[PDB]
Amino acid sequence: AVIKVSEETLMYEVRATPSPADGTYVKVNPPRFMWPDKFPHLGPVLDGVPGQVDEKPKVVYRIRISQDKNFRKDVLTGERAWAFFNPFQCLAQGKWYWQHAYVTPEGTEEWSPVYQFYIDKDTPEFNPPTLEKVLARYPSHHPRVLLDADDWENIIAKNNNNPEARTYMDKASQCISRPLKHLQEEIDTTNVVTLTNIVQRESALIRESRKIVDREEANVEALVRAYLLTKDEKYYREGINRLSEILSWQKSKYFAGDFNLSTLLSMSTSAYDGFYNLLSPEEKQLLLDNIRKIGDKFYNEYVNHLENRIADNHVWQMTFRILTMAAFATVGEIPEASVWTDYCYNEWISRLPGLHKDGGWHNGDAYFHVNIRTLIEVPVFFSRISGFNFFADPWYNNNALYVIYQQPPFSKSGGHGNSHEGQRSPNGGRIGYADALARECNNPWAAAYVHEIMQEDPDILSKAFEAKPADLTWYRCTTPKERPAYSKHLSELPESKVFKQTGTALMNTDIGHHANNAMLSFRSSPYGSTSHALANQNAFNTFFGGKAIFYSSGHRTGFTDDHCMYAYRNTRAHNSILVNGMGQKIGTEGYGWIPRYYEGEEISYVVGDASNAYGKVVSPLWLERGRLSGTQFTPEKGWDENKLEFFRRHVVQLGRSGLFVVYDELAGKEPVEWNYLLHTVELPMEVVKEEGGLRILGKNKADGISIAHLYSSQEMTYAQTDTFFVAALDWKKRLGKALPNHYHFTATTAPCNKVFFLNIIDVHGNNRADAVINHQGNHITVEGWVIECNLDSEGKAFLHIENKQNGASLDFNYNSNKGATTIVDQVDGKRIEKRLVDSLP
Ligand SMILES: O=C(O)C1=C[C@H](O)[C@@H](OS(=O)(=O)O)[C@H](O[C@H]2[C@H](O)[C@@H](NS(=O)(=O)O)[C@@H](O)O[C@@H]2COS(=O)(=O)O)O1
Ligand SMILES: [Ca+2]
Ligand SMILES: [Ca+2]
Repeated sequence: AVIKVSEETLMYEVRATPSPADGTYVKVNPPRFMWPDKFPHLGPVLDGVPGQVDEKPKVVYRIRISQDKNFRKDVLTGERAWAFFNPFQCLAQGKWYWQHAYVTPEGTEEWSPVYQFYIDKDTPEFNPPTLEKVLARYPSHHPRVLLDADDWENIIAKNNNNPEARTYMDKASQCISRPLKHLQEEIDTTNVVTLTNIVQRESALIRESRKIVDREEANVEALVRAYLLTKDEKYYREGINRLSEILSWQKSKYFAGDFNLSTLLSMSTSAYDGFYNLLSPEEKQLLLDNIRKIGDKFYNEYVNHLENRIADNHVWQMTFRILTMAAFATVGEIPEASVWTDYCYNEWISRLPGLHKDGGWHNGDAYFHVNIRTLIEVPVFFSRISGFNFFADPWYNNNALYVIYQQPPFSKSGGHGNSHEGQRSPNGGRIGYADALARECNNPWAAAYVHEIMQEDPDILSKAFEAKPADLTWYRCTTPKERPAYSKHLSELPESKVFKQTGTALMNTDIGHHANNAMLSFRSSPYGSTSHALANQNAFNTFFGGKAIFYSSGHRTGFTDDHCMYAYRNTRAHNSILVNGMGQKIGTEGYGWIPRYYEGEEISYVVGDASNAYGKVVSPLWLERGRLSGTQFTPEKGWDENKLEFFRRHVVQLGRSGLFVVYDELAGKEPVEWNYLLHTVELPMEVVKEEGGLRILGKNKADGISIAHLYSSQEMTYAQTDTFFVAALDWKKRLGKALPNHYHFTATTAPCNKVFFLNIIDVHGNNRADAVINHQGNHITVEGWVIECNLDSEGKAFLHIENKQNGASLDFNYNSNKGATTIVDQVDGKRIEKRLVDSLP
């Protein structure tokens, strides 16, 4: 029942294995074929500072696919400049064989081993049309990307009475005859020049230049759309005026980072497609010169790189969509765009949207939003030009649940990924996204999220959020789809949701009534702590009424700076466990996973395994970032030789009571001191001895309470502090100072090879008084729950929880259950029994 994983990593920064995997049943027909590059390529390690980069040869691959193992009969073949292939047909049922080849510059083939896969009668079909079909019917007229010329007059008429459309003309009109100065006059470099660390200095230059570029992009895009909605050429004249000035900034020493360059490509695409029929020969050459130059630069960066990165952030967020639209804007007009369209259309189909197929966002709460326009605009565009529904990808309906559970109405987000602490309430961008999912997928839960939130806040779409990567106003101006009618209520959702592949879980007592909702989030993820993800495997957070109590601490001050590495990403910042003060490895190697779980009604359950997440940092990507950034991955900073053999954290939701039980199994290869952590981010914790353990009271500045009743198989000492491991200096801001302190509780055990912790957490607000924990009859009772467990370092772990009155129970043991967890639950008046065993992700 208990699976042990012995892998150095579960996910790879750079693809190491073929998909579909050897001997597997594919999850979709046709399969999406992908394989590692002949010359595996990590590429630049940072936006501002590339680091050591290898050559990336142009290459040719081949593929053959057949139910005939000797590849003689009915063989599908392909040749590509990149390591992915789409058959564009549904394959027959049964067993299949395939292999891919690298073709040397001399014409020699290096064939892979022959791999096998199976197609079932049950295998889902998701078969978008060939690019040849799409281009055959693609019109040569402009506009054809921002909208279609045939639909132009209708879109104008429909928006004459759309108050959302008025904002473009208002914003654009402010620009007219209002000169834009040159970059060097608009930019603020007064902070940049004070910085001596090159990663920080270059990062700040990126930030300062993007401030100006992004401000002006909003102007240029408003000018293009104002022209499309009115046909008043004053918007064309100023649009060309303003864009010409921005383009002239190209070669400035201040014009830094790839988003700025992609922004030039994007605006050039909008002005070219939108103003096409008005362009003078010089204006057209200007726009086309820049499309060619910048599109070629990004294609050359992506190819033999993007497709095999675990995820390439700036590309997935904005930059891929931007090449896609530039390619479809100019296909048939410039030769280069044939290659770009081929690449982008196939790469989307190959592996997008998303990384985790359960719908979770790998990079967490904040960065999800930076993908919103990409997640919607690309498949909307592909769908209308192809006549095929790209939203039939099951990821979208799965992602709808992530949107709701990860940040319920008017609620603090669950606490994952860089900048998680700033996500306090669903913003207009998130609402615009759920709105699109509701329309494109006819998803009643997404519809409920939008309807119930707009009921309380009618103006939410117009509130504050970063427009550049997330604003869907233009989508709303141009879609012929209406919002579906409100049907399901959020209150009809399951109390808990587990994302097994993402490695996260959300538990709620009242998700459909946010102000009364006691909530716990959990992470133990195969993605580890690379990219924007944190080193928080087996970490939980708690919330009441949509405000956090026990919560991951620290501030997002950068991407690789000392505060981030030592006090924010670092395991010491989170509600998890340290080993002799040492934390989880930075990178994909610091992974966790969720071996078993149960989403129920009277009881819910999730387990995280972080047994392999600790030790020395070995990720070549993060070792290079560390070298460049001045990071020290040393025992003094929190990383040392691994001592951890086993770490499972069992998390039990006690129905809708607001009570959660957290039970830990820990084993080390030698006696160690175990450090049990809790943090709060508004007010200090209050600690007192309680029976044979500790009571840790957390509270926020509002109604929120979370009380940990913590027991261990060993004697514990404790301490609290207000200080971060290193100051949260906001170095990115002019005269930036230290950001506000948080609060850090640590219980430390006597040295031992094995330890168990029981933590009964009481999460509530003004809805009820604290729960009373009774220590009677050599077990523990609370509100009709009886809780028994092993708190004996020399005994076998077990956890037995039962509410006789509600008919719920959970039994984890290594004796009669043989490592399994058995559940009894009541769902709609029916007794439900489950036996849970481990499964890999
Ligand atoms: O949009 C982002 O993903 C992002 C915005 C910023 O460029 C940067 O954040 S920061 O202000 O804290 O520096 C950060 O960019 C990363 C990016 O995510 C990385 N992509 S990855 O290789 O897939 O992980 C990579 O490009 O490095 C960037 C930072 O470069 S730096 O600014 O020179 O330090 O996140
Ligand atoms: Ca992201
Ligand atoms: Ca995270």
